[PDB]
Amino acid sequence: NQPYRTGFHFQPPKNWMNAPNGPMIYKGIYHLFYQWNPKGAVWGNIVWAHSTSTDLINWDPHPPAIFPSAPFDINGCWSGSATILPNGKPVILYTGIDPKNQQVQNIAEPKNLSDPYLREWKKSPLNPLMAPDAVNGINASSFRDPTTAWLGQDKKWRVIIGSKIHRRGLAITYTSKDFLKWEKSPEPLHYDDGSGMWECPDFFPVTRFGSNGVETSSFGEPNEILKHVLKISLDDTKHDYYTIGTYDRVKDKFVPDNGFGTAPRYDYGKYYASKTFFDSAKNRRILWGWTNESSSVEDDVEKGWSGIQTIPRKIWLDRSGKQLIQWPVREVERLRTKQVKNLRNKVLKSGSRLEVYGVTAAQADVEVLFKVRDLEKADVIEPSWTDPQLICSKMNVSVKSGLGPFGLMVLASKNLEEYTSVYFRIFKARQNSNKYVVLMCSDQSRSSLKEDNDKTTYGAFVDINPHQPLSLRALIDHSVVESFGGKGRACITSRVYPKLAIGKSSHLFAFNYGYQSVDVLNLNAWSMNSAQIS
Ligand SMILES: *[C@@H]1O[C@H](CO)[C@@H](O[C@@H]2O[C@H](CO)[C@@H](O[C@@H]3O[C@H](CO[C@H]4O[C@H](CO)[C@@H](O)[C@H](O)[C@@H]4O[C@H]4O[C@H](CO)[C@@H](O)[C@H](O)[C@@H]4O)[C@@H](O)[C@H](O[C@H]4O[C@H](CO)[C@@H](O)[C@H](O)[C@@H]4O)[C@@H]3O)[C@H](O)[C@H]2NC(C)=O)[C@H](O)[C@H]1NC(C)=O
Ligand SMILES: *[C@@H]1O[C@H](CO)[C@@H](O[C@@H]2O[C@H](CO)[C@@H](O)[C@H](O)[C@H]2NC(C)=O)[C@H](O)[C@H]1NC(C)=O
Ligand SMILES: OC[C@H]1O[C@@](CO)(O[C@H]2O[C@H](CO)[C@@H](O)[C@H](O)[C@H]2O)[C@@H](O)[C@@H]1O
Ligand SMILES: *[C@@H]1O[C@H](CO)[C@@H](O)[C@H](O)[C@H]1NC(C)=O
Ligand SMILES: [Zn+2]
Ligand SMILES: [Zn+2]
Ligand SMILES: [Zn+2]
Ligand SMILES: [Zn+2]
Repeated sequence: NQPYRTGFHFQPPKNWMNAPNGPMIYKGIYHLFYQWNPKGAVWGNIVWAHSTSTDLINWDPHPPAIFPSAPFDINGCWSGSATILPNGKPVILYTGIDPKNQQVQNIAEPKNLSDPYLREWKKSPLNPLMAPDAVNGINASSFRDPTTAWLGQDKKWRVIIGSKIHRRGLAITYTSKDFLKWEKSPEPLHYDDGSGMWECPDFFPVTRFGSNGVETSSFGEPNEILKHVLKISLDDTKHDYYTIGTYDRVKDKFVPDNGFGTAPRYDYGKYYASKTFFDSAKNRRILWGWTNESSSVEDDVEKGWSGIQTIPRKIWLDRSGKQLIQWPVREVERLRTKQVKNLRNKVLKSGSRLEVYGVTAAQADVEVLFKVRDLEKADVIEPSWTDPQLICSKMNVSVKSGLGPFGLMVLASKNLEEYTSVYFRIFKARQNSNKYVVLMCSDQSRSSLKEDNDKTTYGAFVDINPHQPLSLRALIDHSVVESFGGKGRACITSRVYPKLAIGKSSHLFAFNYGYQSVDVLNLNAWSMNSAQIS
């Protein structure tokens, strides 16, 4: 039996999964490739497994598309991206491991451009198109994950590749006139000292005002204003960070509008190796993200699988322009049951809980609107409290604040032996203005009776005004919780493995352990139907 397998998240029928690869749309069909281990449930024998969808929620399997077959990828087929050439033709740039264990860059073309499921791919004999050597002096063990490519004003292709010199992470830029002969730019698009290896770089334009995505190559009209995003996966910290900034076409350099570190993450919990693509069908940019297991490696081997992708999110620039907003693709809403469980104008007094009934609690979508009564009852933040994760760590739900904790017990046992808390605290900011600080925590210290699991607590700040009602959403899916505070302004994914709170035996609460009572304006819980995934 498989109590931890998800009913509506992407995962292979079995075995190991990590980074999402080459996502794209071709002929109105969504593709996902992914790092897969056909043999075991740990990392190894890494191939590009392949699935397709018409809605990003339901996925049909297909045989691996890119696996070791030539000198340029004999030892493995690591991450990479698909670019759509201006004639509609899709191509994949990916890292291969050559016979000398060097990380080289390889191209793949589809074999039959009339196959709408793009089943089979052909690799040029001219690969590697891009390799470390003695001239360029690139570290051969640190030259991976090409991005989607963007065509410049000079009709010349750009692509970046994640790397590092010493402790210096950088994005090595390559330019091409024809997409077959790539020459290394003398200059990195960007670099940061003391960061370490830059994995899974991503680089895409985003609109200054609007929710709609931007074609990756689009130019910044004097009448339509664009900003650029650079996303990196830091091998050392194991997190994804982005920075908003201007792309100087002349220099070919990314300049983050400081400050901009102190850098934002897409997701403040378990989330890594993320990658975007342009959904040309609906003009949105979609973000894919890998959430690995928090269980022991011992358990992965026993259950026979490891790793899932989050629900893919629509991503756009917030009005302030200081951060990105994410929100689960609207298609996942189709999985909702018809009978919505609703609760209005309820009062959660100090130390109270309110069970949501009549919803499959291990497989649900839930949205709360909290409202605080009197902001002047908020504790002033301690001057030293600047790391949101450490704040949530020290003050568990048992520690009372003026305002908070209030939020949700999810994947909870009847008598709360096991529960995962996704909650808020409100503070008054340490400055002359009447600014407030909203804290969002994902607490999984008491999420499972088995101690073996990674019970690390996650935290994020939310840029919303608590004069307004506080918004919280949670997608609950057996062993994964995806929490969104402030309508997508703060995202936290976590992985919990309850011993008691399983399937029919799991419950859903809204709670409040603050000193002050808070109002639940509105709460909606939908049971979530299963998806058709390989
Ligand atoms: C794939 O999944 C892997 C497992 O899920 C994952 O690796 C795991 O990563 C997490 C972090 O995301 C590791 O977290 C554990 O947390 C403890 C340290 O926490 C301290 O700092 C935290 C903030 O970073 C706070 O939340 C805590 O309060 C705590 O704070 C104390 O210390 C700080 C600074 O030192 C100080 O400021 C405070 O005052 C506090 O005193 C540790 O206890 C854990 O150590 C454990 O793991 C190692 C394994 O090598 C072993 O020594 C033991 O098992 C030990 O229990 C740990 O750091 C977690 O450990 C990781 N697990 C493993 C097996 O590596 C991996 O990141 C995922 N991959 C991707 C790509 O997402
Ligand atoms: C090139 O990058 C590689 C990959 O990170 C470096 O190898 C690691 O760092 C040192 C080697 O001096 C060792 O402590 C580790 O064993 C290596 N990492 C692992 C576990 O694979 C290498 O140092 C870099 N080379 C140079 C000269 O920059
Ligand atoms: O599967 C390889 C693929 O994964 C990434 C990002 O998830 O790197 C992971 O795997 C590497 C190969 O062992 C590790 O060195 C690295 O620490 C880990 O994050 C990509 O960089 C790579 O293309
Ligand atoms: C590719 O095009 C279509 C795929 O649907 C198929 O009818 C045809 O046989 C394929 N072409 C060949 C010969 O590979
Ligand atoms: Zn289908
Ligand atoms: Zn920087
Ligand atoms: Zn960390
Ligand atoms: Zn006020």
